[PDB]
Amino acid sequence: LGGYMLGSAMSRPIIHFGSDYEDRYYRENMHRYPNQVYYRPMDEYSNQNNFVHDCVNITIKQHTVTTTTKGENFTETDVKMMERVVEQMCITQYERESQAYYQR
Repeated sequence: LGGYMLGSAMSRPIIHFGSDYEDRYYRENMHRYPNQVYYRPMDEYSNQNNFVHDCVNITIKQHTVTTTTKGENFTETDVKMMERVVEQMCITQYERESQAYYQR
């Protein structure tokens, strides 16, 4: 996992899991969860959600791998929480640079 750059940061979004505890558990700890995503400048092929799929996957996985070796045992919930958040971040990132392709 090289040959990629990291965009600006965006405000760690509070996707609701349907239970205030999951919301707050994340929230107080939201400093731990990622606030940026791996992307490219406009890429070469642009997509609604398939971009998000891989943009998320790589960013999610880059937590999941490292965290294991930084002595932080992350379970399905420490990933699935993050997943919704990284999905947002990749949506936001796509929409944030692709918007300005129509303003050049």
